[PDB]
Amino acid sequence: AKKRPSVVYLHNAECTGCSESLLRTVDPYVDELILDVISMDYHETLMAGAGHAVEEALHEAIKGDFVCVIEGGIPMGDGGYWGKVGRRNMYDICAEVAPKAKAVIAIGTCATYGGVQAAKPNPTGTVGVNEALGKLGVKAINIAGCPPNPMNFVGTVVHLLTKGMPELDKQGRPVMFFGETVHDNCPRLKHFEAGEFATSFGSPEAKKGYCLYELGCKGPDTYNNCPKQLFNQVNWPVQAGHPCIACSEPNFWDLYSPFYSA
Amino acid sequence: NKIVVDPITRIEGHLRIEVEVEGGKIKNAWSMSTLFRGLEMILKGRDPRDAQHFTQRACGVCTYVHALASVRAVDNCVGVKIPENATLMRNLTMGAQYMHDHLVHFYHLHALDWVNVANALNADPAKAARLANDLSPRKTTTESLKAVQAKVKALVESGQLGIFTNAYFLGGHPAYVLPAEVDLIATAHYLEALRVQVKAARAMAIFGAKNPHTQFTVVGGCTNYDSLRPERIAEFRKLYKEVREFIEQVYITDLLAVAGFYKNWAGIGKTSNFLTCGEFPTDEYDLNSRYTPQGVIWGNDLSKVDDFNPDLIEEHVKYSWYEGADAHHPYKGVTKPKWTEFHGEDRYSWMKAPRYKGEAFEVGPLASVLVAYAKKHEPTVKAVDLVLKTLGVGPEALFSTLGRTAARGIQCLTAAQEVEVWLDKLEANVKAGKDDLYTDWQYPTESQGVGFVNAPRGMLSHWIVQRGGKIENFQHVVPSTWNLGPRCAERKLSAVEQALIGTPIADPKRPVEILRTVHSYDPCIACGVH
Ligand code: SF4
Ligand code: SF4
Ligand code: F3S
Ligand code: NI
Repeated sequence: AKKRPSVVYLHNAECTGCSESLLRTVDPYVDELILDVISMDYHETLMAGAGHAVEEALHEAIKGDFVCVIEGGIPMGDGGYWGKVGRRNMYDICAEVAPKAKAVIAIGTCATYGGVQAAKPNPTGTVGVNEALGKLGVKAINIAGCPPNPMNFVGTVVHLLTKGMPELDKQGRPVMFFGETVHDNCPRLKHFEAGEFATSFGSPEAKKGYCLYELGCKGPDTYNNCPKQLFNQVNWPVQAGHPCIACSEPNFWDLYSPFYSA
Repeated sequence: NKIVVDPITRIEGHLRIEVEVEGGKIKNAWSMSTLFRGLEMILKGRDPRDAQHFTQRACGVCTYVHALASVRAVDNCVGVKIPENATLMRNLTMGAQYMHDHLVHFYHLHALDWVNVANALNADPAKAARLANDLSPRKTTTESLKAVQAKVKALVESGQLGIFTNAYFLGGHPAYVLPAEVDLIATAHYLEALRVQVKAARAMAIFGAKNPHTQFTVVGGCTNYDSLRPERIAEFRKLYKEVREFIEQVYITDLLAVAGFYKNWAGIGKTSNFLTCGEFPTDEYDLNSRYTPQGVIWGNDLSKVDDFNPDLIEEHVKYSWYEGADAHHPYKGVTKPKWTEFHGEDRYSWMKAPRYKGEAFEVGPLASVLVAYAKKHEPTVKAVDLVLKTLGVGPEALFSTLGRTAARGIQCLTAAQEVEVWLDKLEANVKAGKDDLYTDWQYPTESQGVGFVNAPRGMLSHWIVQRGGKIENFQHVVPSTWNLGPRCAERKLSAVEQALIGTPIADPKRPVEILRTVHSYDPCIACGVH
């Protein structure tokens, strides 16, 4: 035992968008990271053992100084029996672990706000991380977006063990990344202000880069950094002439939809 | 006499597999899909234009694919004819999903059931290293492997093995049978393929908007106009190429080497009944217009092969946590959960049980590479013909967990190749001065729609019944729902269930075999259960 900071990665009612998106870090590569940087003490997608052997792992793991990473949001449901691992409910595994970490960090709009599963009627009645582990004194830092963009995560944890508890916004999101809206930093701004919009995807305007307000774009009411860091170091939704759907706002699914209007 | 191994670690989703043993052999397997969200429920009464977004969130390992079957399903209830340019983008992108998905599934999710990271610390660099070049038309310098070794040496020196912590090959396991040299070769790649995987995704971002979870498709299909610049049609190819070299000079070789030292596995994995819808359509209303042939294979007879008919496919419950026991074909399916606690009312899984005709059927690449094979698709054979040889087996050896596993390298080949044509084709018309993406459409008073995607794990199909531009029913059956997932009313076991049976296990306390068969089927429970 020693080396780098123990990290416990928990997978609740997720879809693995957030874990996959993580493997996409650059600068801090996943190898550098998972090796010379952090110490992924528990992570069900990459663990070499299975079942029992890993349960033992977590157990020992959550004994030290560790950072919890919770992907997903919890089915508190009509019991909370919608998600079970090792035969135990996802709430329970969470009530156990979260509370013991120097710091917890909820990844993706599911962990954070409640995600896809939590959309009407929310049959599983799933809710966000620190809206469930709150009563247990958990105050997680939200790395929003469906999924969040490597650096927002990585940069966030780096910030932890380096400087400290990052300044956060109203929705518990690091201001150092979710400060500005999407619109604020979008290129088709020009057209927004000038009044030049596309009225259809297959149209001269659309093809020449007209703003998407019309088509449904939600950059206006969405705080993210996409326009400026951008995905896979090569693109973004709008750059691909597709409306922004507010994938990092507390209730996009049911709020900012229909996603092809307003 | 049951062994239980919940969770199934290196997969996607929450899978619990319970096995019963009778003197070294599995005697009863159970596939217990353990979490539920219920998107089909969430979807009720929304604009079918939205759908493609929700469902895409079925999962993220197999990103985009649920987008596709969704664009495609409305396009179908609307009856749009998307600019073949759009057809090009969409199949272009799917192609990378294959490249990425599979690259990262052998190494990063399947390897460790074979490789003995530990073992490697022995291995003579100069030795393993000299082995390399013999196996790959790529010069692997002693320095390389020699590094890898120290990089892992420093994994013991740290006190923390993190990922490897309670590893099944720790202190050697009888079932790990690899020359320390080979492990040092495997591992060295494992670690590289962690780098490539970025690129395989960087390129998919190009058309795709961002990786993971895609944003560039629409009913009327595609919106990414910018990706048409040659300036950008170049940037893809260059990635495309390098990801292809890796896959060819490296993923393909290793599957082969390892598959070598594990030839006994070619005799285990009991499956019959395969089917596919085909993928990479050239005309969107013809399954027969697809690059990879659509076909059905009953039992193991690679000589029949009849047509895929989506009329006789109805999910089941009975041993699923949903009300009642009666079955329904998608277009008329229901989704209201039960939950009886575990084996309650005999129910064990959140996944419905999609029975084909009446029979279980195993979808995915095996089924794919069998269907192709049984139908001249040249590149497919040329591919197996060599495997089957390098190995030195026959067709029936393909029917095993070694088959199932092997086939997946080939599928990723009989796709990595093709991608070459589509990009070109696209770059042609662009040069022409044809940039048609998107077609104008309108909602019929009411209509039905169905879109078939042959996802990296198989036959995906979304199915919409819309009334006035609002969803009246948008149910979906996903690959893993076929492969993993309960028994039917006719209690017929499932692809994997049967695959587990008879599997010998050398050490219950560390059952690598349970995992070698379950991982060969690339289980994706988030999809499966949706
Ligand atoms: S936040 Fe989005 S990408 Fe992340 S697990 Fe949830 S649905 Fe998937
Ligand atoms: S495309 Fe969207 S985010 Fe960009 S300027 Fe227009 S409305 Fe704002
Ligand atoms: S859709 Fe989400 S990924 Fe960024 S461009 Fe808009 S906040
Ligand atoms: Ni998936």
